[PDB]
Order: sequence, then C-alpha cells, then structure tokens
Amino acid sequence: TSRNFSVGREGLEYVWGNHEPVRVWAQESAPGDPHGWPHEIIIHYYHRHPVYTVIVLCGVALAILVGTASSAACIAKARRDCLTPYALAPNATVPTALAVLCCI
Amino acid sequence: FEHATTVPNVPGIPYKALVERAGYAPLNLEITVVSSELTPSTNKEYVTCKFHTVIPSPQVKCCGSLECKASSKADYTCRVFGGVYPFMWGGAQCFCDSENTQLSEAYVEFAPDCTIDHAVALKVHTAALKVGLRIVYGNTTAHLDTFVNGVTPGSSRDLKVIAGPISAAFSPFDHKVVIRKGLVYNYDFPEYGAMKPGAFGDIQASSLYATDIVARTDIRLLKPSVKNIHVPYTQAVSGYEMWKNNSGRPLQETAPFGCKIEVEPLRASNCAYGHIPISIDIPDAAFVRSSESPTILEVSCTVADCIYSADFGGSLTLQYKADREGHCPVHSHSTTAVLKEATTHVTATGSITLHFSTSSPQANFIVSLCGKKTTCNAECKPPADHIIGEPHKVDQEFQAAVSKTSWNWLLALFGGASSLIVVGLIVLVCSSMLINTRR
Repeated sequence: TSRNFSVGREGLEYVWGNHEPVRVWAQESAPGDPHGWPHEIIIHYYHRHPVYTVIVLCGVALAILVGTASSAACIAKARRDCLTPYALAPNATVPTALAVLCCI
Repeated sequence: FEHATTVPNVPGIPYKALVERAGYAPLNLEITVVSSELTPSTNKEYVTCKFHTVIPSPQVKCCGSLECKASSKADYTCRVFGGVYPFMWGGAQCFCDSENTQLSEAYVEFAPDCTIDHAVALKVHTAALKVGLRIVYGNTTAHLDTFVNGVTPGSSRDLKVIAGPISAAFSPFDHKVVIRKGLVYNYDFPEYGAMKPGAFGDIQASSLYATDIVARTDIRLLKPSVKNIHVPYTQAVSGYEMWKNNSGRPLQETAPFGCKIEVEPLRASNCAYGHIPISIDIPDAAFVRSSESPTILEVSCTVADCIYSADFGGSLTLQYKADREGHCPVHSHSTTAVLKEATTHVTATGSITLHFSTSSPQANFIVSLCGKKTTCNAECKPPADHIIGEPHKVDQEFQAAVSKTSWNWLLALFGGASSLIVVGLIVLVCSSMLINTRR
C-alpha cells in the first residue's frame, strides 16, 4: 500500500513495525522563484503561506483601488471647483493665460 | 561577566552567541541542549489487574440454618439457600430431605500473574525541566546538568549558569496517568474507593501484596439447580481486560513536541518547546586582552551561492588583511543566519571560506571577525530537496522571510498608493488657495 503524510517545518516521526523512529523535516522548496518576476514570486509565496499571500495581495489591490479613487476624486473636485465658479460662470470670460494652464 | 541569552530548547542545534566586553577580545559562546528531562511529581493512587474469583468450598448444614457473616475480602458476596439436598460422588450428603442449607461464598483476589501484568494509576502535578548543556567558551568545553527553575546555580566546575523559567509551561501528561509494562497512557481512571463493574479499576489495592484489596465486580450468587454440589455465579468482565482491548495508543506515540516518554522514574525526555533564558558567569581567565589578539584592518564579505535549507546550505568567503597570526572568532549578528565554524585561523593576508545556514531568501547579515563587522549581500534560491532528515537550525521570521524583490514590489505599490493620496491633497490645497485668491 501507500500512505500520504504531511510534513511541516517542525517535522514528522514515523515508526514502521519494530524499526527505530525516523524523523523528517520539510523545507520551503515551493514552486516558483522568489527573486524572479512577480508571478513566480506570487506562486512561491502562495505555495508557502497561502492565506498570508492572499491577504497581502488583496491588501495591495485595495491599497491601489482606494488611492486611485482618492486621486480621481481630488482631481475631480479640484476641476469642478476651478471650472464652475468663474471659468464657466454666465457672461464670464477666461482668456488663454488662465484657461490653458490647466484646462483641456 | 554576565550574559543574558535566550537559548531555544531544541535538543541538538547549538546556539552561537558572542560575548564582548570593553577592552577584551570577543569570546565565542555555544550553548547546546544535549538532553532534557521533564519529570513530574507522581502519586500512586492504586494498582489494578485481572481478578481471580475465589469460590471457597461450599458449606452445607443438613438439618439446621446457616447465617451470612461479614468478611473484609474484596467483593465478598454471601448467600444462603433454603432446600438443596446436594450430591457428591457417593450419593446424598445430608439426611434431611429439604431442610438442608447451603452457604455460597465468592470474593476476588489478585491473579498470580499480576506481578508482571498490572497497571499503576498515578496523579502527576507540575513538571520539572532538567537540561544538560555543552557550553563552549574559548577553547574549554564544560558539561553540566541544571534545573530550569530560575534560581538554581547548576554549574559543572566554575561556569555558574542559571537557567531561568521556561517561556511556555508544557506537560505531555494530564492529571491522571496509567502505566502498564512500561507503556504510559492518559486515562481518567476511577478514584480509590469508587470502582465500577466492567470498567478499568474495578479491583484496587495500594500494593500487589496488600491486605486491603477493594473490588466491585458484580458477583451474583445464583440458586443451585443441579443435584451435584455447585456454587453457581455470574460476574462482570475484567475491566483490566476491557481496557487492554480498548487501550488506544500510548503517550510514547501520541506525545506532542516529539517527546520520548520513559518510566522509572516517569519523565518526558528530549522535548523541543519554548525558550530557556540562560544567564552565564564566564570566568575571567577565558577572556583575553585585545592587545595580544589579532586585529582586522579591512574585511570584505562575498557569498558564492546559497539556499535556505535546514542544513548548512551556504558559502561565504571573506578577504581580510590583519597584522598578526592567531585565532579570531567569527559570528553572524543576525537571527536568520548562523555559522558552522566559530573560530578561524588567521594567516596575515588571506581568506577563509565559512559555511552558513539561512532561512530568509537572502544573505543580508553582518559577520564580525573578532570585531570589524561587515555586511553581506546575496540571493538565496529555494532548495531542491523537499524533505530533509535534519532540523531547521534557524527560526522563520517575517521581514527576513520576504525577499527584497517582493519587498520592492510591495513598497513600490504601497508608496504609489501614498503618492496618489499626497498628490491629491496638494492638488486640493492648490485649488483651495486658487479659489481663495480668485475672490
């Protein structure tokens, strides 16, 4: 027969019949390269610590998303608070010098 | 001198420390836990084994009445039956017809083979850790055994090492333990005096040759039916035999932390758990002045190739220039990298190749050659073998465990997120005073 046993960093001891106990430890020989491109980095760290890698990748995606939304909102309200007051006020004229400096 | 080190309690991996005092050359220290003992305080509740049902020779009164008496033997059951007329080989044994009375007795003894086949019920209190050390300072090696309690000065000759309290209190034994033929079981045995028929401990005694045996084996004495003389009885099974059939696996195979459970005395040897705060008092003869010790002028560390594995999967050559011959100790001032060799022979101008083990995916540690520490840079590839037969010499951190390329990617993305926030804020304020100046 064949039996499958999970070995961690701490080790595993198996005794087969009247044999001396034999101990085996597990190394981080995860598929991928931690020093290569980002996707091999991701494969390595996912195969090593999956939940930690998922948490970190979700955190970085959240960090980019809130911050892209924040920059977009800041540029948006700045654009509107520069455009609505007098740039496009009724019967109001804004020449090139203070129009093209940011507009279009 | 006093050195406060935290030696991980794993039996076989030396912990390399560097004790340095002002005006003296650094001294290499090596604390190895050759052995460990977890001895708990025990209390023998009782002794149990298979019981032998002693049925004495029946007593019959031919024309008269018999009375049950009180006896102190284990599970002494007595009953008196009304009309018997018993027969032996030779005919009837009484002259009356139905006024004959029988007295059935049945108690419980210890089986003759119980001197070898018996179980000891024990209660174990707090445990004591007693470790053996191989402290190496300079070129003198001291072997000593010390109690890990925080106050005991366990010293071999003059070392004066004090092992502080263990960080975590761990015991493979719970409150109640059963020892049978060298095997150790964690069983909730019945207390002394409360024995249940058909279960472990149905017969109890303070010793094998004690006279105060107590038992409860459910001996029911039945009415004789055949004409021949007979004490008919029915009884529960041996709780010892039932427990032997349903014993499970011993603590010798179910113990955590890879402990070796041993008896006489009961102990758990070579357990790998926690940290031992060892404080050492090195004799002044070991230390040497800096004047007559070799002095390094320029040391540069280059690491050829490395992997992060349990063994010494790393190479580290360093080119130094020193003024004199001698032996200068080396040390890695990093928790993620350790060095196989500690003392190196210095030959004026030259190089020495030092093997190291690391668990971070990088050699980014500081190596001191009797002073003048230098930094090392490398990339440590993942190992080839998946399973190794040797413990990991270094514990796994987080900042170490994340590589510099991954750190750069994460830092770049998070810093871009922060730069978006700050550029949004500066644009917001720019527009704010723009509006303020507009009106």
